[PDB]
Amino acid sequence: ATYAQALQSVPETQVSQLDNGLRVASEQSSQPTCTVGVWIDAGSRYENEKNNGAGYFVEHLAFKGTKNRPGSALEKEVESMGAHLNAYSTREHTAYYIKALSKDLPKAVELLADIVQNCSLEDSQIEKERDVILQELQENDSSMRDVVFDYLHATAFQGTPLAQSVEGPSENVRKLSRADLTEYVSQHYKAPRMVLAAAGGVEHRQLLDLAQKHFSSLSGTVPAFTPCRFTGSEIRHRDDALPLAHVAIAVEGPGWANPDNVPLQVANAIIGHYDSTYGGGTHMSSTLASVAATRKLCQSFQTFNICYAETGLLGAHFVCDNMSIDDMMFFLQGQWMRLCTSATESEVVRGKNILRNALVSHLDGTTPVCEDIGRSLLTYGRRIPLAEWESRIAEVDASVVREVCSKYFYDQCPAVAGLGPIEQLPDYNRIRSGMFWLRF
Amino acid sequence: REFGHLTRMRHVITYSLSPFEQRAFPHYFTKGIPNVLRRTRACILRVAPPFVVFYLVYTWGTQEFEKSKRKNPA
Repeated sequence: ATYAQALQSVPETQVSQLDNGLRVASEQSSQPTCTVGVWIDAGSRYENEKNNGAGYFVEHLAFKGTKNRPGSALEKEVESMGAHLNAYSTREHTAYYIKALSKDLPKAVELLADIVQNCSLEDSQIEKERDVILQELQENDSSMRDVVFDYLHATAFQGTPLAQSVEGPSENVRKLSRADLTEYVSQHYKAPRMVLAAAGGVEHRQLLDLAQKHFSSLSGTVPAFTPCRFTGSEIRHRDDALPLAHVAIAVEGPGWANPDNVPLQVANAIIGHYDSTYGGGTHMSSTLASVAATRKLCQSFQTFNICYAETGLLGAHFVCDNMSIDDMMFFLQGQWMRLCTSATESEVVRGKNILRNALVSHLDGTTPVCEDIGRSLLTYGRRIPLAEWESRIAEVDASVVREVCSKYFYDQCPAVAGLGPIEQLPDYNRIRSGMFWLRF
Repeated sequence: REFGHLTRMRHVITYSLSPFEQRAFPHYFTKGIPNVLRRTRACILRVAPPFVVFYLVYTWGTQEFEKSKRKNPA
């Protein structure tokens, strides 16, 4: 088993398609557990200004009682057989997955059929949930990471649905009524926009039979989004009482398509990640992280690759004190243009290995495998096998990384979002000047 | 006196936009002219009166000089 043989030995993801348009897919294994869930193409990207937050609201209400299962009775099932019911709604995806035993798949799918089709939307339950969402919004206000990322989205995609947050404004939260929720679920939770993923010890034919027996009476056989526009801007929520200063700087990246994602991830793998409670410290190959550990510039930093259907954000997010924002902006831009102008071969090899490890280790356990299945059948349109990922990483070299970074980084207007004691944060002109090198 | 500890300031959000995505002469004449006229009107009544007095005394002094050298008859 020389790695490549191990990659070939990974079982494939069989994909089917119901008459209603449900893309039933499954990956068979030998584990005695399973994770089955539907991924829907709803989210804030498909939400208008007045509807903003309806997806989060309906996701909240989904588990709190159905039509056939009144209230906690549904929950009474999930705990009775040891299942873990969970959900998450991204800006472009929504999902409700139920961890269960391999022998509980016939029931679990049934529960899923109840959650997405025969929902309740009880008015009194809506009233109880409204204040809960308000308090959750207040809790997220203290989340200086999520707040900064929402600031980045708003200041990068201003004037487009992508700028909208997942939870939506509090005004919409209090305004939203049952009619809007049922209209939203009837318009977005359509069969062609749903994929019933199931990883673990589930046989694909059994999954197909269950889906045909439960998800049959869905929609027959329309929000298709609008191409959003990137607008290099900046938001400075100067608040000196905050202890640290979260900064996020991004550029218009690629989408789920546009294979340039694979080299680009490698570049991010070169920059890497670091925080105070790390290991080697002033020895890690990342020059950014090594310098940060040497001079203690920050408490954290990361490189994200948020990519949507047609566009996406590529950049970094660092958490540091008030007296070191300028230095880390300098070093981060220096690393970006070092990769842009002369990426070398050894760093590219290290990035390839890091990306290989990320993809391989991320896809362990039934939950990440099922999530990958559901997300890939929506974004890529196909569950990309790990062998294809290996080949695509292998094709990446120094010249490819330099070219792709030049395409996406060099002389590009970034979007900046700072929160906290960000007085040191250089003005947007200085950042944009850092986005190009005079020597080169 | 360096950026980072100039002062303390809270609850202020400022939005900007890249210079490469917005016009460098936005309504330079549509709104430039009314703004210039308002600025002129604000300070004209306090700027002009000294200089008009200066002009008046300039003409008076020069003409009084020229008249004083007129042969005078006497």
